[PDB]
Amino acid sequence: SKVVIVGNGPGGFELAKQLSQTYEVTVIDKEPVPYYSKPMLSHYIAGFIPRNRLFPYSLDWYRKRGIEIRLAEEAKLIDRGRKVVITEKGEVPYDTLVLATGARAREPQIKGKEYLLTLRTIFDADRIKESIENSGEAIIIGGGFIGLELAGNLAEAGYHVKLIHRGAMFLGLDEELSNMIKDMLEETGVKFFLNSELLEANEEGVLTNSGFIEGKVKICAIGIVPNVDLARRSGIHTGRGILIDDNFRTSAKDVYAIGDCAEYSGIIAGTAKAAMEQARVLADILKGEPRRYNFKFRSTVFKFGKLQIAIIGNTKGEGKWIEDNTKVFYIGAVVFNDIRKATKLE
Ligand SMILES: Cc1cc2nc3c(=O)[nH]c(=O)nc-3n(C[C@H](O)[C@H](O)[C@H](O)COP(=O)(O)OP(=O)(O)OC[C@H]3O[C@@H](n4cnc5c(N)ncnc54)[C@H](O)[C@@H]3O)c2cc1C
Repeated sequence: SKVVIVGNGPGGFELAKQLSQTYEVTVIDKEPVPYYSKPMLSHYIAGFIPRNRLFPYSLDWYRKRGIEIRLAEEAKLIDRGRKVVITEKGEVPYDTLVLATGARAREPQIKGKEYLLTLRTIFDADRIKESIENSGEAIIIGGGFIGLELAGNLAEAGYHVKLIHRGAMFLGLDEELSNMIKDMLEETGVKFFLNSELLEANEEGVLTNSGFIEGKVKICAIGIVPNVDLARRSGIHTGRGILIDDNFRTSAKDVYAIGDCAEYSGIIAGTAKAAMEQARVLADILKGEPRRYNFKFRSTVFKFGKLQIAIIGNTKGEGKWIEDNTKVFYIGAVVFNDIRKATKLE
């Protein structure tokens, strides 16, 4: 059976590894480079690792695994009729198609948006790296993991970092925890502008409700937009993401979707860890081992400079400190710099 996978992010890459010893697997990705770790891109940008350390396996490793890897190749249409994927280089037949098309950075729509950078690919990381090497500074607009990772790693490398954020909540956490994360990153050298909204950007900085912040390098990190256009124009139903059932099946026979592009009951997980877990569960399902991925539960650890933080389950309840570095909810936990305690609470 030919399994074709569009996308070689952590979703598609993990799926391919899990299926290649069993099926005839082809991966199609429009980027000209093999799989690289996105969670490590801030580390690269800040100068802590060489660009090559982002690449865990060479092209020969896809070879050794029996995975046909088609790079610098964009899928234009899915011919469900035939059943083939049409790229610009040609046509790729499938018995099973999995869409792992991921997401793009939400683009800013303000006056002066042409001065704002986003971060999604290694190529964005390269441009951001060269811009902060030219300037010695960055302004970050946002405050999910990408913005805080970036700001934390940049400050730790000794760049001037300014972070502009609406409201005062970070990572969807309560205001106490959000303030603690802020304080810890401040001590590291991050200058925060909370309760602050962008009105416009120009060459030399950004205007907010509460003033003008100087910086020629601005990076916007305000969210993602799932890539659903390939599906949409192939007659596959989409909402915010490609609409899947609890077995990752789309509205189209023989077409599945996983990762940042896939939406199940209003949820897109939005992490590499989730994307890889979905790939594993889908691999089990395709191999006739029924499995029920828990779409609700998230558990992930982020590293913002030296600060490691585990966020586990439901943190939307009322929380209580029971030990050093650990706030639990009564169903969830947040753990600062303690992987051991994070594992046992999960
Ligand atoms: C800076 C940064 C830091 C991050 N840090 C963390 C972290 O610390 N922890 C964490 O869990 N997650 C982190 N993430 C998120 C994680 O990287 C994403 O959740 C993950 O990348 C999603 O994986 P994916 O396989 O679904 O999609 P993607 O990584 O978006 O890959 C989709 C692939 O599909 C390809 N593609 C799309 N359409 C087509 C087409 N039509 N034809 C051919 N190819 C196509 C694209 O080129 C792309 O390679 C971070 C992300 C960024 C950007």
